[PDB]
Amino acid sequence: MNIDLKGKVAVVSGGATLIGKAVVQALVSAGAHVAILDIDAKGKAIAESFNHDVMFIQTDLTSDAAIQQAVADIHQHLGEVSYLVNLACTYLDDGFKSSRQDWLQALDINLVSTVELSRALYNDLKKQQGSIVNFTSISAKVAQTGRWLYPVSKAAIRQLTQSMAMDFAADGIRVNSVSPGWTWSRVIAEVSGNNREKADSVAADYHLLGRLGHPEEVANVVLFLLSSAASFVTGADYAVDGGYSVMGPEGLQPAIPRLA
Amino acid sequence: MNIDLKGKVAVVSGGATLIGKAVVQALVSAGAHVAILDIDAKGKAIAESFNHDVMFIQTDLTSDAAIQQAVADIHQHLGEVSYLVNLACTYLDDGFKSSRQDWLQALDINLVSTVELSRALYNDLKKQQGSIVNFTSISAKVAQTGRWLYPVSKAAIRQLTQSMAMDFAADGIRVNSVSPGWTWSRVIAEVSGNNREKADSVAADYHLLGRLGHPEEVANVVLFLLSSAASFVTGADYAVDGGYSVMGPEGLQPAIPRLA
Amino acid sequence: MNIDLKGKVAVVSGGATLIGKAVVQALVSAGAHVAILDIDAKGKAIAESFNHDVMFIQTDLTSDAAIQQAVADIHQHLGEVSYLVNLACTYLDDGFKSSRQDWLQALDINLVSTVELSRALYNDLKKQQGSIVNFTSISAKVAQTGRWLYPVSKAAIRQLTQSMAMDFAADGIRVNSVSPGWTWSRVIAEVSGNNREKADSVAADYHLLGRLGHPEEVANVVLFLLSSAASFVTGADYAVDGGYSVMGPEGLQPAIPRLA
Amino acid sequence: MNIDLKGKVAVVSGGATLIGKAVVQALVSAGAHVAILDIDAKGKAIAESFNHDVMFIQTDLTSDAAIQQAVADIHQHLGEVSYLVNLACTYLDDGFKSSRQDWLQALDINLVSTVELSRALYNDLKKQQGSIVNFTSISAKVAQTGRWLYPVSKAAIRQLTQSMAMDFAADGIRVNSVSPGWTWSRVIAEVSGNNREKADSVAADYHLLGRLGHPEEVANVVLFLLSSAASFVTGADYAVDGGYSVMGPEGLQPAIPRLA
Repeated sequence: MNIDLKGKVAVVSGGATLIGKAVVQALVSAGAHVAILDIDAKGKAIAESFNHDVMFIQTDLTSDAAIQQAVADIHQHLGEVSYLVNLACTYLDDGFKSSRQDWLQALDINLVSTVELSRALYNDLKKQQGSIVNFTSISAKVAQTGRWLYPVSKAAIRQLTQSMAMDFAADGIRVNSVSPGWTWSRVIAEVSGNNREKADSVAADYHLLGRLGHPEEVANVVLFLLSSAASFVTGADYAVDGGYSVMGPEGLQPAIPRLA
Repeated sequence: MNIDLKGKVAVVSGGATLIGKAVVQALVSAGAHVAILDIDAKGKAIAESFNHDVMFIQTDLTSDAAIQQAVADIHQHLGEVSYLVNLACTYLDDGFKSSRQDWLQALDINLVSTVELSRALYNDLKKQQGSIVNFTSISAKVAQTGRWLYPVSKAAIRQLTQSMAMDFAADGIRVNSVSPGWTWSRVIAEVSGNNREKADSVAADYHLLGRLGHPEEVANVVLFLLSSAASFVTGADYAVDGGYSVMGPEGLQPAIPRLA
Repeated sequence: MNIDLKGKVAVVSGGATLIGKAVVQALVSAGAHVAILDIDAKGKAIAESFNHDVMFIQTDLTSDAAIQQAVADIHQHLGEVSYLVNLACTYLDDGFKSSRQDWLQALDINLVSTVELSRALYNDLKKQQGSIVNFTSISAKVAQTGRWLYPVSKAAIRQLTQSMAMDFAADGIRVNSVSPGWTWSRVIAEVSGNNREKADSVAADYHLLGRLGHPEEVANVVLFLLSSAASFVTGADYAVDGGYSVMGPEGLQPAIPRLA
Repeated sequence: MNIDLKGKVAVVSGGATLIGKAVVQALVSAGAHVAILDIDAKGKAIAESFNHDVMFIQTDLTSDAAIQQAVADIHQHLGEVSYLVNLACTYLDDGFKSSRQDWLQALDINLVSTVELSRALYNDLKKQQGSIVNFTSISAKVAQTGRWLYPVSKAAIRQLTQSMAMDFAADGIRVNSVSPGWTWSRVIAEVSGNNREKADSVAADYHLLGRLGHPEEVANVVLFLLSSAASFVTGADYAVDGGYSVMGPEGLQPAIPRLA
């Protein structure tokens, strides 16, 4: 996976997550400069890890003013933007117990802000004929007990990816979505006691490949879809879930014999 | 379609539309008492045509207080609710031009308010072990130029229908969705000049059956899903789109010959 | 579910299964005469159960001559056919171990014969402006370990339903598919020891409604789609699986806590 | 797209097509040795252009003996196979007019032969822990007037891809599918008069990106899925259709205005 994006500029929302850092590293390795927009402070450290190749801009994407200031800063330090990766999300989700206020907050962060960040960067993507990668999940294709806000948000992101693709094609912008499964996480790392083999064995029940996915494995699909190798891919959902979404409630274990 | 729902109480949000009127008539004909919730005053007239069997309650479903008051009125005049048909929606939609405020408004009306209305009625549906029908669209499965808010809202309703089904099954409540295509509507009647054969001529290009759907044809599917005949149907999306969703950009006309 | 199909004639392939008998009973109750086409001899008993309302014609649907003779017999004893329910299938399936010969046999029985039986009845369905119901499964939407021939066959039936819908619409014929989950079966009845409560508790892990489906519950959806209440439903897949298809490998039980 | 597959051996059925040629070139450029299996003699010329790195073996994949001999020749000249690209297909397709014999022939070539070729190569892919790429189409997700056999065959390939992924995961073999839209082809070049801009003008109505796809653009996705960058991708369908599959019968042009 030796793609060449020398001189290009990329924007990565929610770049403080392990997937976010893998996406940033993938872009830097390809020669691109990256601006990380996130509310989490840890992002700063990530940016410093790449010295002048990556810049961190703490941004509340629900604030239009914060987005305008972030794009101004990107223009001042890096230049015109070619790639946008919308990875920002909130895990505010208590199913039926979540309130109307929680619903609107989660939708604003997970969905509406993707529109506003794309809009603030649209003229750049138009001039550069760039590409956009949004993030769905296996949760956008299936129901999970007790989780409403994030699955519904991600299903909505899927449709938004299609509509953006259609209405952005005229300007030469490609828009796709990436649908991962269980990926090694900071949260999983802490609840598991930083024990990867056990977390993998738990995940084996829901992934044909028998483990959690690596952030790098997700980042590869992001970079492919951004690159010109995917020049005839727009509006598509690229699954990187180790086979999660081909299975139903029976999993990968026989079910008929239980009847006897 | 001669189902018996004698004595059962149904609530139909967005009941002032042609679809809503057809659903109300289908329910009354089946012996049910109906509460019409809508922000449109036309609903009043509709209810009056059915004398004491149908009630109208002008409701802004974005107001929690309005929902509590609507449920109180239903309790006073009709009683415990068995069926909920979430048909309320807004067509506030300017594609990419729609603002953040427009996004959150359309999501509040189309999606979050469905949750709040379901929550206010949940104890009724649990005691009665009733059923819920949400409304998706052909717009939740495909992209349409210049339309973002309503397609995305309906794509979100589809996932919400699945997650509602899962977390409500334990209480014996079924939840499904209905996906109609182009159906005869007030707006189409106004742009058509109240010319149905002309509008049918336009819609033939997008429906295998060569016309717009009738509101009653949609109401039939709604009624089936509410009834006990659908007693093993939960979390499903039932299309009533005259073949719209089986087609792609080629429509129903051959396309290869055009290359010669 | 009191539909009126007086005087109509229906053909039910594979009518010897419990689902088949439920579909036949549903049609008879609606006033229709039914011809059961099947290779299984038990069908004869089923037909006798309805005296002169149902006729049995032992038919090898892989034999074109047998199909022509069956349609001749239907015309001699019953008349012009209005409804066709393609329920015939084989469970010849050993996954990767199944041979090319097994593959072609299973595809011939499960798929190609549906085309030939529709073709032999096409002029009837055209004159009567009838409807067709094919049978998919939850197996057409997901992968199941060790089962290739039947899932692939059913996925192919799904696409065939769409293509038939498109190319039959001009003649006023509607074509849909029904997708059930685990339904109480003869095979399940024998391996379970005719113990329904235990089989239901096994199935609860894969159906939100916590049991196997009843054949009658599937038959209701078949009859709806055949009837004129579904007059704007063509090319659609109507799930009657108690919520099986809304779930993934996590089932309906929490999965995050296992990580701790 | 600078992947390193040095020393690895790939097999490409149906390699005489433009897609196949692009995939062969992509693999060779990545350092792989390629075996071209096809019934078309044009493949011979293709292989000769790459001297000793690419081999051509004229094969009727419906003949088990031919497959065994093709694997023997691959073993003699190149060695153990790591990658399999199932691209062989027939366009024998007359919709409803196609006979039972035509159905079984098209299914044998398009679908069952994929299984037999995978089975003959399975021990290789298991030892090498390789990957398989099947070919679906935009025709597996939608209905097209007058075309049954190929759309249904491809819909079946989609499910076969999922079931292969599941039952091959234990052996470390990934299996995915690629779904292209209208791609430049020999047949289009013949009906077009070798006029690419004209054919692009026709295809713009069915692809957001306003043209036919290039064979190389499809080959890029094939190569990504074969490579270790897709190491958490199994059982997925990767669309490379220029936005075809996000559209319905309305295409990318507004349709509501037509009603006025």
